[PDB]
Amino acid sequence: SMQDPIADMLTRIRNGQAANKAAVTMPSSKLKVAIANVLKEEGFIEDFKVEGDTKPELELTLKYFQGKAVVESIQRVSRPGLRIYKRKDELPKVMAGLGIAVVSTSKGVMTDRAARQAGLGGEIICYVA
Amino acid sequence: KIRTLQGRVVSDKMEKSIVVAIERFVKHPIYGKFIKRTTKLHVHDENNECGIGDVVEIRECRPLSKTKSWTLVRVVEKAV
Amino acid sequence: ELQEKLIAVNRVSKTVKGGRIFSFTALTVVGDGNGRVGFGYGKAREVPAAIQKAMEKARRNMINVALNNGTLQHPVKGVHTGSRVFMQPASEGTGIIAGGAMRAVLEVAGVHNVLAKAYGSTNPINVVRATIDGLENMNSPEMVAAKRGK
Amino acid sequence: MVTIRLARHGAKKRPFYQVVVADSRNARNGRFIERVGFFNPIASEKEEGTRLDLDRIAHWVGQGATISDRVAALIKEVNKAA
Amino acid sequence: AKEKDTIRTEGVVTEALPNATFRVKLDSGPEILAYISGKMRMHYIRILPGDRVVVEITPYDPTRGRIVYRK
Amino acid sequence: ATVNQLVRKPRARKVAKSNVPALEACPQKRGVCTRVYTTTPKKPNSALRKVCRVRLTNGFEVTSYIGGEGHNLQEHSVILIRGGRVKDLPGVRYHTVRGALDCSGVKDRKQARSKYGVKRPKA
Amino acid sequence: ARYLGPKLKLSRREGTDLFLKSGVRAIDTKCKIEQAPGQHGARKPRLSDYGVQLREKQKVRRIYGVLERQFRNYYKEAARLKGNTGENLLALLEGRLDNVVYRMGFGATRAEARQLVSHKAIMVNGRVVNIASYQVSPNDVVSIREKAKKQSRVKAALELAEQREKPTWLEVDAGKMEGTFKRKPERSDLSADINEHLIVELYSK
RNA sequence: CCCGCAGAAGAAGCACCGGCUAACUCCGUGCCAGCAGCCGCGGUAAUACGGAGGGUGCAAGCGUUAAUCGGAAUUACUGGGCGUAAAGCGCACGCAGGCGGUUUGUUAAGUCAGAUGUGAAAUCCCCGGGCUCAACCUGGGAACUGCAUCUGAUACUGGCAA
RNA sequence: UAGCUAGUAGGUGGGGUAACGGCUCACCUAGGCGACGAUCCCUAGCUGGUCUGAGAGGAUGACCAGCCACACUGGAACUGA
Repeated sequence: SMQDPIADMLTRIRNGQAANKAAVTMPSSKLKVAIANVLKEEGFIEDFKVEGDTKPELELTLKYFQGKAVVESIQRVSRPGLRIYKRKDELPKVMAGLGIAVVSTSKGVMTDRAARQAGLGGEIICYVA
Repeated sequence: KIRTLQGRVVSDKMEKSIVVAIERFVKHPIYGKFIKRTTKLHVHDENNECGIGDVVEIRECRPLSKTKSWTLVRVVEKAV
Repeated sequence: ELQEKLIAVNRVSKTVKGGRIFSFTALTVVGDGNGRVGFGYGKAREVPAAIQKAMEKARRNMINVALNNGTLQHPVKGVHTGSRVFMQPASEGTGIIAGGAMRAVLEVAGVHNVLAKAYGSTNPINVVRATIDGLENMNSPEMVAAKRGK
Repeated sequence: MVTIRLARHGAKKRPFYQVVVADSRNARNGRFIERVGFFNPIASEKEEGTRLDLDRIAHWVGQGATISDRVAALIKEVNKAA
Repeated sequence: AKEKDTIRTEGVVTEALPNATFRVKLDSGPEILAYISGKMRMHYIRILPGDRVVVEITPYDPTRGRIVYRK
Repeated sequence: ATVNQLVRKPRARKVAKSNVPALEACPQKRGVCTRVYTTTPKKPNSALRKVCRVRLTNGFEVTSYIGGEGHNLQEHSVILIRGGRVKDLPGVRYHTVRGALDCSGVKDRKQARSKYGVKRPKA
Repeated sequence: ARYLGPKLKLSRREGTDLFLKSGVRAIDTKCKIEQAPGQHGARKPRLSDYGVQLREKQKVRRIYGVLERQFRNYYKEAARLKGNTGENLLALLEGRLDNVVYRMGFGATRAEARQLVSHKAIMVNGRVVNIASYQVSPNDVVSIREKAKKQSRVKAALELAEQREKPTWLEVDAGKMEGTFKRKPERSDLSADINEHLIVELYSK
């Protein structure tokens, strides 16, 4: 059995962008939507959508710059077997600010840029290149 | 206010004597894993009324005999 | 005109029925000091012929690389074969601190300060192209602005 | 017992004293409670060179500390005003 | 630079060991271990016991000869 | 390797043994010696090269190269013994210091007198 | 301390003049530039990438007349300071006392300038200063004292001093044997001979 | 510490120069003598040995040796591998241990925020000051990546309930 | 080096110490510690630090300063804050 659906969601993104597909599906949850909202805020994905009731199903519309994918890469930085926490001072920056991280703070799911402006830290999830 | 800890018995019982294993969480500094540390303490009690496997609040006191320098205060849901 | 130079020359034998016979393999890098980086790997029966044939091939195979002040836009990694090349921009002052083979390919692009180090294999032929792949993928604020947001 | 006294950390043939609160048993260079000033006898033409926080020294005198004869002289030198 | 204090004298080859090493009995001296010289190896020449060869000996170690001259 | 495994059993550095049993954080040692041979090298080279069996003062018997052109050394003689392998010979990891204790310097040597133990020519 | 050897050999080895002699005349005949010193210097060098770095270290060091250990101390100070290290290097070298005496033109040569500061002719802000390596400040007057005033040594120097192009960071004065150091050199003020990233690069490995 | 006197007078050596690695020819010896950190040189024209001339590096030091770290991502947390190169137990079930779908409530342990106490001084670091300058000495600040207690936040993980 | 512990583990009472205490005694109960490495062996004074390293780390604890231990070998007490 799979042990992280979040790294699964990131894997479905980089496989979809590489294969040049439009719609990518997975079973929905709150943090999956909240991460996809950060992706649409920064601009990487086109749109999120959810459809269902007994099993809600998140449908992520991917995005293409040209024939080239918008997302360069995406990696799971904190992982189930090894948890990484970043304090307010220690908040990292992805590729000299050109990328973003995803960070779960006390005040919710932010970027590293938004968490520096908010003035608090927490568990970093992934580096969006 | 006093400082205090919470642990669980998981131990045999003797005359006015109970041991309390206190589990805690520490980040392991070389590899960054969060690892469960076990702090076992001998404890003084109110006429050994506690069970086994339940969760007990605990606090420091004078030595009452070898290593028995803690005393219990309150118990959540005694025995099972 | 553009800046041209050579990295190294290496002798190679075919080895045939009548005995050994020795070719010469050169490796060359060119650049305009404003990106426009290009390289050429050539070979010949004698040495002064080999570097000319390499520099001829160096004119085409020419790639455009982002540059600001005297350095790279952001930290970049690149790999080719066994050779792993890391680098960071290290803005203002500083000078160039960089590996063998790497230093020639790095300089002709037009950086004047930069940090770089070769992991893995340091064989010149695979240290080259690992570099060009790292320089080619490199982004800019303009490039990200084109595909998303501000 | 506590004593206010001059300890020498400066270079050879150029003493730079550190006036300091310490117990009497401990060696001159040794263990101490707190620093309170400095005294440069070699000095230079600059204004700074004798310094002592009087709120600290009057506190330690209030706790009963006694004063070494040089520090006693330097206190009655600097006073409120010299 | 080299000094000419090494001594050359004859002997009969008693027995061939491994490694192109030979047990040579001198005329005056004892039986000494002698290795073949470079020149014989260079011109692909091999030798055999019972034959009488010139054998260079050093004063430093008198147990090690050197087979200088041909069969 | 897996991170739980590295918590369980950590990484372990190599022992990093020295080339010289003379050791003891010492650059120089002393010995009384016995025998001076002139042994052949390995077959890619040829020569007869001057080698000595040094009994060290710490009780170790070792073998040692004699550099320079000839020497006075024989029998019971006290020499100084520094490190350094000679790979062309078998197992020699040491060198005798010329111009020290009982050892002669190299007479009529003119260059590189830091080695070979030779005070400067004056005329 | 000091090089002490033949001056022209260093200029001939480096292949560009280092101004070490150069009093009465900038003579071509003596120098024999780009022919190299010694027997086999006639041949083309075909120099290495390590060697062009090592040559440039010697080229800069031989101008100011420094030794490697003292020169290393300037590199360590120039490195810890904010901004470009090569520029902060050349600033500390130009900030030497024996160098300012050459710039003001009180001495004919850098060796004669070091001789005059060693021989206690030179005073800075009314202190006498023995040490050649001494670091001059902004706002520093400098002057010759009475014993060394109006000798054949200074008098011949002040004549040949007029030929020079004249520094931009100091006031020359010198109508009464003094000078004033106004402000720091910067990269534009100082010469274009030095390759500044290159000399710094060699210490990196 | 300062002044005076005399006169270039009293004061430069050491390693290295085949490639790596900055810096070359001749003579002697002839796989001998010997050099060699590594790959290697020398068997009659040795840029590698010995000597001389020339050259290069560094300086009252220079070189060798021993000792430690670096280069070494060559024990790889950051930062490595395991088809054929060293490397997946012969295979399976399983306790201790690691990790865990999805929804809500709650707790605030982990975690994150703030404050206080403490983190000796010397050191290290920065800005200044004083010894002819520097080394050295020294003023103040920052640093001391830490830990404990208290007050907050509740996204995430853990505890607890459905 | 995988089992090790009888004052060993706990209680009551007596004695003892400046004072808590199996500290030391009598009696009673049968526990204690143990793979988050007990016990045993080898080796080692520890730390603020030094040295190296881009950092993480590694090696190391001379000098300076804090603390402990030892004073020919082995054992004990007196005097005294």
